[PDB]
Amino acid sequence: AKVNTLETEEWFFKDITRKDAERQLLAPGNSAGAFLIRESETLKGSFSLSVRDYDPMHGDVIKHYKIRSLDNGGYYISPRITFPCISDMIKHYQKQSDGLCRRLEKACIS
Repeated sequence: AKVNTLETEEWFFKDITRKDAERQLLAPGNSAGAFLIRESETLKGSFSLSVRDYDPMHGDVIKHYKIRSLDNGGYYISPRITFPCISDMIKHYQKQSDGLCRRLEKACIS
C-alpha cells in the first residue's frame, strides 16, 4: 500500500514535476550532490531520483534516474541491488555512488 507515503523525509518532493525539480535543485542554496525523490506526474507509486551534478563541460547539470518498483514490494535503480524502501535506497547511495553520477549528499532545500 502507500502508506509508503513517508513525506516525513526531507528529500521527498511528492507532486513536483521534472522541470520544477530541475529548477529547485539548480537554486543557489543547493550544491552539487543535492537530490530529491519525486513521484511520477501520472503514475502513483512510480518514482524518480533527481540529482544535481557538475560537469567540466556544462555547468551545474541535473540528472534523473527512474526508480522501479517490483510487484512483491521493494525498489531499485539498478537491478544489481534492490531495497525494501526508498529511504534505505537513499542511505545506500549517500554511502557510495554505485553507478550514479556521484554520491548523494544533501536533500534539496524546500
